[PDB]
Amino acid sequence: RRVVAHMPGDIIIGALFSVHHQPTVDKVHERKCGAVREQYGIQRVEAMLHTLERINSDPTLLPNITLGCEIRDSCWHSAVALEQSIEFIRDSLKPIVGVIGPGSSSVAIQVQNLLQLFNIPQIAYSATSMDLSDKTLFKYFMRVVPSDAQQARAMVDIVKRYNWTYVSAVHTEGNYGESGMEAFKDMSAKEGICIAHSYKIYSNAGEQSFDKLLKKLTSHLPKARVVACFCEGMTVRGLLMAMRRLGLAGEFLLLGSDGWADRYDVTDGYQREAVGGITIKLQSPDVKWFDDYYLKLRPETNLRNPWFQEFWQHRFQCRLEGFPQENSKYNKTCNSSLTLKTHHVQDSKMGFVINAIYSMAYGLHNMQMSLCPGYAGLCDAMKPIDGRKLLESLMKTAFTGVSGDTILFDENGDSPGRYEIMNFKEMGKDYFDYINVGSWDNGELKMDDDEVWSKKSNIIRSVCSEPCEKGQIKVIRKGEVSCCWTCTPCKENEYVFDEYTCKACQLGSWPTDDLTGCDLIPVQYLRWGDPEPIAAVVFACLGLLATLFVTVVFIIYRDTPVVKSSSRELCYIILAGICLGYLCTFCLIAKPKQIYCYLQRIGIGLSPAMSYSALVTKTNRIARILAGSKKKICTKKPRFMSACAQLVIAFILICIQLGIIVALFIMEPPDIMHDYPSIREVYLICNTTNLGVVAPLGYNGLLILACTFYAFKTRNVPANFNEAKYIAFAMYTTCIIWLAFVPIYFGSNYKAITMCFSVSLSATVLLGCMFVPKVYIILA
Amino acid sequence: RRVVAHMPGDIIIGALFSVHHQPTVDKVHERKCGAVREQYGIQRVEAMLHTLERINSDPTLLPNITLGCEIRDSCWHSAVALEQSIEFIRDSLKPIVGVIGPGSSSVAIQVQNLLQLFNIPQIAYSATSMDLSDKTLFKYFMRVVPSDAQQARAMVDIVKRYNWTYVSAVHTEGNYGESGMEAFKDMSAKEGICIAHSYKIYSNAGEQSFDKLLKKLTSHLPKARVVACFCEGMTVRGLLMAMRRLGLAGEFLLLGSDGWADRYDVTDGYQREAVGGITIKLQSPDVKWFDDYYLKLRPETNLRNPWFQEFWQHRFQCRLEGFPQENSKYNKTCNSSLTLKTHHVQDSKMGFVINAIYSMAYGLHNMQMSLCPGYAGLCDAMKPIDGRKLLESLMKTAFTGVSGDTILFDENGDSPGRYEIMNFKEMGKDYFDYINVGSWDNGELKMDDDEVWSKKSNIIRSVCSEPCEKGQIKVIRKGEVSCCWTCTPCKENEYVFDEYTCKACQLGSWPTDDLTGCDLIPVQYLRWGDPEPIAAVVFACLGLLATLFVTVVFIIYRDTPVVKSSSRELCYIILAGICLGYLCTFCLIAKPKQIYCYLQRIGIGLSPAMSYSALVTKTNRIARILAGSKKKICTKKPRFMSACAQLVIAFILICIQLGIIVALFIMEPPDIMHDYPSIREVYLICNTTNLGVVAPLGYNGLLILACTFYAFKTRNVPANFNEAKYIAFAMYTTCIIWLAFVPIYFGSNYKAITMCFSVSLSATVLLGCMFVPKVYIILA
Ligand SMILES: C[C@@H](NC(=O)c1ccc(C#Cc2cccc(F)c2)cn1)C(C)(C)O
Ligand SMILES: C[C@@H](NC(=O)c1ccc(C#Cc2cccc(F)c2)cn1)C(C)(C)O
Ligand SMILES: *[C@@H]1O[C@H](CO)[C@@H](O)[C@H](O)[C@H]1NC(C)=O
Ligand SMILES: *[C@@H]1O[C@H](CO)[C@@H](O)[C@H](O)[C@H]1NC(C)=O
Ligand SMILES: N[C@@H](Cn1oc(=O)[nH]c1=O)C(=O)O
Ligand SMILES: N[C@@H](Cn1oc(=O)[nH]c1=O)C(=O)O
Repeated sequence: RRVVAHMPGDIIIGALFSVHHQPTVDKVHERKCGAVREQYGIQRVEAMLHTLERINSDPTLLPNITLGCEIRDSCWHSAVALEQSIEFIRDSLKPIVGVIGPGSSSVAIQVQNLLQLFNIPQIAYSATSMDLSDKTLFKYFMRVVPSDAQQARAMVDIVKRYNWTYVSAVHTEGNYGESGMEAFKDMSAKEGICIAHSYKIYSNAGEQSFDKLLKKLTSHLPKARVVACFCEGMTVRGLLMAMRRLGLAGEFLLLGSDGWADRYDVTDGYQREAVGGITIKLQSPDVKWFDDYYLKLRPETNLRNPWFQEFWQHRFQCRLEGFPQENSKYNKTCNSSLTLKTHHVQDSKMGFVINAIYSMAYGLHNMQMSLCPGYAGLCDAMKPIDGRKLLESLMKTAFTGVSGDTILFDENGDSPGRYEIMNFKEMGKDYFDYINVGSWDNGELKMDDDEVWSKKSNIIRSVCSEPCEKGQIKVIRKGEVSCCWTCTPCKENEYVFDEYTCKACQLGSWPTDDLTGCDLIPVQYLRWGDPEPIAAVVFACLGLLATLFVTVVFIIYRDTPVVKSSSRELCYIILAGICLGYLCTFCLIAKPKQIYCYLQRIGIGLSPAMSYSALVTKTNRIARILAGSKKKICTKKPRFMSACAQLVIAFILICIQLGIIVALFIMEPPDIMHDYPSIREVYLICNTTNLGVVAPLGYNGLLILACTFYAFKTRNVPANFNEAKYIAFAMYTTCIIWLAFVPIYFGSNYKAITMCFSVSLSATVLLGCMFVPKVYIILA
Repeated sequence: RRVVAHMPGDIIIGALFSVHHQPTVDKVHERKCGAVREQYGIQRVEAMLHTLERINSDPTLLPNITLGCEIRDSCWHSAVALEQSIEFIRDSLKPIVGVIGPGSSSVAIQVQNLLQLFNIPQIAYSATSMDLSDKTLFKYFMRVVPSDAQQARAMVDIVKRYNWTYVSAVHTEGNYGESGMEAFKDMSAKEGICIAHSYKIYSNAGEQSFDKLLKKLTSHLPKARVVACFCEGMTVRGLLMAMRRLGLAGEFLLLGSDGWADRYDVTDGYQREAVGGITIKLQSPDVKWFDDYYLKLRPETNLRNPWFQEFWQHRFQCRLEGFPQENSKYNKTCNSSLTLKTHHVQDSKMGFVINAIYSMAYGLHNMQMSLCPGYAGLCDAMKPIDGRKLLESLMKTAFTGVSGDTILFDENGDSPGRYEIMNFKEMGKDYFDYINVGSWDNGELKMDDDEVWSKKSNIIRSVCSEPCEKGQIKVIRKGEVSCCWTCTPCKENEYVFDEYTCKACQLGSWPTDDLTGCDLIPVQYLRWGDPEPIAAVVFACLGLLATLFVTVVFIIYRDTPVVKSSSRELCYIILAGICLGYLCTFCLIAKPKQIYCYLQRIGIGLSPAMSYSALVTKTNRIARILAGSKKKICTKKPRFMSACAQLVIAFILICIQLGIIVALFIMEPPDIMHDYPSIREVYLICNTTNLGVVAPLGYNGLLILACTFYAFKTRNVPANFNEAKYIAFAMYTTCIIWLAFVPIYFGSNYKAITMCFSVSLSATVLLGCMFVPKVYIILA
């Protein structure tokens, strides 16, 4: 059988403290537990044994009745604790009216499942998992500490404050670890946090298991540099030992939990691997009277604690010769100068144990007051202490704890509590310590980012991918966790609306500077100004000046003998054609509008006919004068009427041209098209079809052929300075110029400027080859 | 307080059967159980009570000693079962040497946690969770059924066989449901399957909880029509009741598990909502000798079963007034005419219970034979039966079960087993039943897809997205479950490398049909055929005919005064230049090849330059001999240069042209560029560049300018048939022929046909306007 601590009293209160370490992986079946514990063992045992004495001494609490205890060792194991609980309830098969629950959540659950069948309230001081908050399954369970829902919140707040996204999760196999990690995973995946992989491991696992776990952790080392540990102290210690073994000294950031807290026994010897790690600790002020009592304990006088001799020998490596527990393993003896003061560290969860004991005592006191207000002691209506009544009294009892605050239980049996954020840092040389760097209280996460990471240099944030949101590059997530993405540029034609997809502008638009919204690229027109249009306007102006000068000379030299052979009316039509051609370019080089491109077409059509048809009829006559004279045998042939015939021949040729232009205008009406050659640029012009520029042009070319043919007939006939010869050069040059612009026209969409220049050149060639004699011959 | 079945014996075997239903959500704390169960209760109790008597009667098994029992009710609850186990082990604090474990996995775990402390082996018949396979925590636990890993595999196989990807998961709160659903999730999400959402719910949850669960399930109804239920019978029944209540009668296909199997008590009354459900059932042949004992049981004679009278009154709604149990609740009495034969259904797992009891008996037999081979009975070395020895003997025992096969335990305490796939179908009008449609045995899923869905119009597949392998249209996953994707068509330019990306080919290439891969664009070279090149070569042939005709006429009249005006050798290299220019056409329009690639270049370089050189060297003399004649003061220097030096002064600068063209040539070898004008088409051309084409052209232009200047010097001069004027006009028109094609060349693609036309035009205009006149009347 196992040894237990005893204390006589009227009412007996059970206890389950992990005096010894958890059984090793190979000694589980034998249910033998390992070395003695100081913080979790002897300290808590002494704390209870002294708190009971304090309660007994106090008259204002539980008067006239003394409180006893039966403290048993759980060895931090479910199997051992269940055995001890069976020993507790053996009498029910002095009764145990209540127990101070074990530290572990899984162990607490196992013990509660047995205790609830006998109506024995259980108060825990460190059991934290959310699973114990279910009063349907755990009616007789209370704790003086909050659930680990708040702890998971605090951890999520920590990971979100430092912009850690691609973290890794490790938790101890059990109930505390499982519940904690589930809650953390939920609240982390909710906001924006992603887990590379979740790993689980027993505390008492071998070296090989921890090595494999750390290899798996390092499999994501370059990216996931922060590990979320909902792990016990032994799990963290095993991780540190693995880090030491395989040569990791600070490329992980361990985010601890309540299990780690500020325990010095999890980092002793392996400090350098755990430096920089952040842990969450339940806030509990150090108890002073407990220290005053504890630091004066000696093995010689302290008999009521059965494990104290073993602990004394284990702490100061020595053998106590005078007592049965010699443990001759240790070499040296224990001199009478060893004190517990040296290297004394009180456990963090010391206030909670005293608070739990006080809560049980106050519950009993309240129930005793409520049952028999008159009698001072154990009234007859209590001797069979009813578990249900005690539970009901405990669920509503309130008192002032050792810390100074008021302790009360909510509907779920929990108690209010706040957390302290501690960062493991190196103070000096070969001197590490836990430093308080923040707190968490009902949602607010106060922190001190100056103490943690002295320099802005903060542990490379656990990010699965660098921010791809810079410019045109777009985010594409693969068939993996939706926190890292491939960063790809989508073509500049497109713009990014969603971070994960981009679309292009329809036909005539472009993305803005920010690549959020098309900008409808500006339309380019012919634009008065620009070198080539200015040259066109200059040429048009000079041409118009020449035309008006020639017209002036003609309307001054009306009926001069020299100008009598040519048809005066027909020459008027010639000048009209030339002037209209010169006006056509002025109309054409401009902003396209309905009004402008209504009459640019009639210009380009009518002018080269209104001149060239009249030239045809003029040359025809001047040939008929000579061609008819070749025979000179007998010709009563006034077939063609001097001018009468010539003018109507004109007014029919020009009118058929006008008819064809009007038809081509009617069937194809002019609109202001916004033709899009490329996605880059947008132009606007009036709709021209192939027909609209090939039919009138073809007809004009036919007139060119007619004039040239007739000019070749007449060639070098003696005339007034041989004007027919001038017509010869006129038509030769006109045909050459017409043939010259074919490539540039049917090559570049430079339709407008080439058309303008062609019309101007054709006009100036006539205005030159003709009238040149008329300007200086008559000048003579 | 709770009743117990008894049977006297030397060795007592415990049992835990769920005789009554699970305590209701209100009465959990009072641990008062529900109504009686037939399949899971009385039938199993009677099975044990009869199989023990069969074993006792058998002389070849457990000889000379009797086997007793102590059957207790667990009410399918962990709290009640723990109390009953405490009652079991109270004697250890006649001992119970071992128990036949409870049906539920969680309940089995709770019972085992207590039993392993007292070395009491536990054999389960329906516990299936994987958690019980861990011998570290459950050393004294064995099962005659396989773990639920195989069950999860079977379910994954079922969902894989029917294209189901986007399913929803439900599991019962507990250990069986949790382990099953975790295993299923792992092996489903691993391979190809998707889960819309995983839901958990307690079996004894209220109507409201089931309503909320079904609302959440319907929230994904259009896409996820298959529900994977790793749920108990009561959970499935609750789901069916919810479906009936909110009028959901065929939307879902429930995929059951061992909990459902082919139980008629989970679908009775609510058949119409469960039709078309597929369930997995552990194969176990019906035990024939059990029926012949069970069907003859009557309440009057069966006194050894404490629950039999209550069950009799519950099954046939009647009050057995005669007996202590009357339960007035049932109005009518029962005549002595009701038999268990009517509506008799033996449960699926009757074979497993009998096999477990036989396993325990055979274990005891083997251990007895090993301990004392000589004595037949309870030898003195066996009075304190050791649990460890019994466990060791049980872990290696093998025997023949009721079915006929051999029952043995592996290292983990499990047993081999095969699964049977059952389908809930409507056979006839007002008739439903389970139909065996498949099996699963060590990864082999033999199904019959004809009995289920007797057509091709099966259940709408639980798929989130239709197969989007439609040509290009890639898949884009939107952060949620891979399963659900949008469809974007990817650009013609590019093709699909994988399902999730589309990349473009090289600078010159096209994706093949159905965008599968990539191909090479055929090179469409400038064919010897085609519309334009045939005209070009016709023109070249006519030009060459002109050259040979002119050369012939020159050879006919060599020393005639009408020809002997200038150096006849100059008007030999003129024709040489013309011929070479015409040959440039033939050496240009062809397949771009190494040889032709320099031939064309040397042609275009030398020929026009060398022709115009000789024209220059003729015209300077013909101008200067009369330029000096204009003044003629003395000018008695007939030589100057003149004489036959003309040929030398032409040839030196022709060699200069050859030198410069060789200079351009040495930089660029006659290779072929694969010019890419657009993404769609690929062309090939010679290695000519801007620098390699603009220098010889520029030099030739300089010669053109020089010759034009000299032609302007001469123009109209009286000589033999007036050569100068015609050649001057020829050069004038040539100057602008050289300029017409410039825009459509330097920046174009058809720069071969343009060259072909330009050289021919320049050749005809230079020949037809230089020699033609001289040879027009060459006859005279
Ligand atoms: C560019 C194109 N040219 C023309 O489409 C065109 C149209 C009209 C004229 C003219 C004229 C003219 C002539 C004399 C007097 C006058 F007022 C006007 C020239 N070219 C082609 C034929 C390819 O060269
Ligand atoms: C098409 C192109 N023209 C030429 O690159 C080119 C090169 C050579 C000639 C010639 C010639 C010729 C002239 C007389 C006799 C003879 F044998 C050959 C014309 N154009 C550009 C510059 C755009 O005008
Ligand atoms: C974390 O949050 C954002 C991430 O860019 C940034 O504004 C902030 O400075 C980061 N760092 C800290 C210490 O908050
Ligand atoms: C989907 O099911 C069909 C038959 O129901 C069959 O082609 C195969 O099992 C599945 N399809 C594929 C592509 O595997
Ligand atoms: N809340 C923790 C308590 N605790 O865990 C440890 O590892 N030490 C310790 O005190 C748990 O539920 O286990
Ligand atoms: N397979 C279940 C057992 N079981 O659940 C039911 O609903 N019926 C039944 O036999 C388990 O492993 O706990």
